[PDB]
Amino acid sequence: SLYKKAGMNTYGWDIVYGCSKRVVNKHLKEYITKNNIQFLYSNIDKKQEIKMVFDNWEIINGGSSNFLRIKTPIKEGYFKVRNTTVDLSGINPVLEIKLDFFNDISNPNIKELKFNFGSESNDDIKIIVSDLNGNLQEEDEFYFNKLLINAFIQNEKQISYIFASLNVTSDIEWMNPKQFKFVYYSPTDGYLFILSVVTNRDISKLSANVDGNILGNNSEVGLLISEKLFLQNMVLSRLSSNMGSNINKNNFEVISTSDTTGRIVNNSTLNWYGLKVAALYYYPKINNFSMQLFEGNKLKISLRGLVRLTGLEAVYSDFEIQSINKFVYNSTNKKAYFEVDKNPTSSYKYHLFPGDLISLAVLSSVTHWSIKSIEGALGFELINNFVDLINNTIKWNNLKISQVTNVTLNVGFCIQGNA
Repeated sequence: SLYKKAGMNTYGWDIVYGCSKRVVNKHLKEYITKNNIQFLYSNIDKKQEIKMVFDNWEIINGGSSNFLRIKTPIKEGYFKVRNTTVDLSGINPVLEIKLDFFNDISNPNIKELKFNFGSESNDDIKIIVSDLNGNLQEEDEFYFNKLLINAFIQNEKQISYIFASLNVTSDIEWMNPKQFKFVYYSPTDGYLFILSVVTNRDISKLSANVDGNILGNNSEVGLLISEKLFLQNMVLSRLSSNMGSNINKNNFEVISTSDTTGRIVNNSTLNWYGLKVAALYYYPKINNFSMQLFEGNKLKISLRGLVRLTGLEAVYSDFEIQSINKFVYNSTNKKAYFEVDKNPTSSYKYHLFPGDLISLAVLSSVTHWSIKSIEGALGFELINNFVDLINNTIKWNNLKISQVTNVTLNVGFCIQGNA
């Protein structure tokens, strides 16, 4: 449990999803251009008006927490106050606008991450800089700031850009999010993250800490699954794939060591398949089995068992095996698997009548074959459904991806792809 922080970290969350702002900006720009967004606001009693036709909206770094920082360059427009009109062509404001997850009234099972403009009684829109180009000053700046907010709030219905769609239900049930937060992150580009938990546990004490390495190797899209979810949903149903028909998922379980970590144990005797040694078949039994993450990217497997001589069951061996099995993702054939240990360790104890050399020779062979059989069977393949995983819950701009680029095990399990 000491090595919990030494690899990739979900920081107490279950599944973390990320997208590059470079990717989002592409779609946001298309959205602003295609819809020819203009904001008007008028107040005849107070003799004020404003018109803004936007060049673009562009996300930039520096956004705090659950705000995006954005530039909203105005290509043309004006405001008018005390019989004075001010030209807004070439004015380049920097705002911060809150994102929130919104309900869809005809579908409880999809949430959408969108801009939240709030109201005059909150700060869901903040003015960072009135004009990055330095053209507004004094009274002009003061009135512009007021009228900009007026115009944004009044024209809130015009902006429905979907940053991400979130599926409450899905084909991959173990991913279904119960609670979720948005966080913007600035790497040493910029990253938009959604942090999720898949149960109703208390999140009020979790921070908005996120591991920027989720979008490492210049990845466009990524996700990080907790150690515990990886063990439960990717390892538990595959570790016994080479152990024969009598050893299956139901013989094992995950022991939790925190909300986000755990290890795997057997819950019953593991009845190995029959092994033919000379003329007879022999049936090893594994009584204790443990499996935990080791050095972030390996499984350390410790087990104890015995094997009795068929037809002479009084004669038997105890054995113990310790195997270290490294995760590999082959980027060519798309297989994700745990390698067989090339240098496993073992020990054994024979139980034989003193001086019985015949039984010794038989037991020696049976014990060796049993240990080698088990050692060779401890490596196994994951099901590669990684494109489906990255498309299951969060679709950034409601778009699916097609290409996974990297798959890493480092405490958490990280799938990265192209947008």
